[PDB]
Amino acid sequence: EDLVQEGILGLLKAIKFYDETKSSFSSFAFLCIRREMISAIRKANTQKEEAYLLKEEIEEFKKFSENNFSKFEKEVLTYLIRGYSYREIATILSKNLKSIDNTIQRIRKKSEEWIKEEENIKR
Repeated sequence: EDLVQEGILGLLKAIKFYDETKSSFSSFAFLCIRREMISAIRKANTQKEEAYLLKEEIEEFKKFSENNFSKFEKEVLTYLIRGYSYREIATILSKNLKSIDNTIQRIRKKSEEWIKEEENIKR
């Protein structure tokens, strides 16, 4: 529940900032997602209006994904945003690597299209 917001943010960052030439998307997502999780643990560790736009974008994504992903895409997303690697996700779901990689990739493209469409609204 808690770190889930951070995971999603990490992923949205992954998607917005991906360099095709620098690496595979799966590993870039894994990187961004764990940086966000760790950031939020580090922050909560030293502790022990830009945010409203972000919180809303995270919430819009949760709904977009709930309402538009396949069951398979949702199963993958669940582990992706909790910082599991595509290899670990294959093991978890008893699916092969290629199949997970392609799913993460569909999550990316479908999310991309959603972001561009959300940024274009002028009713």
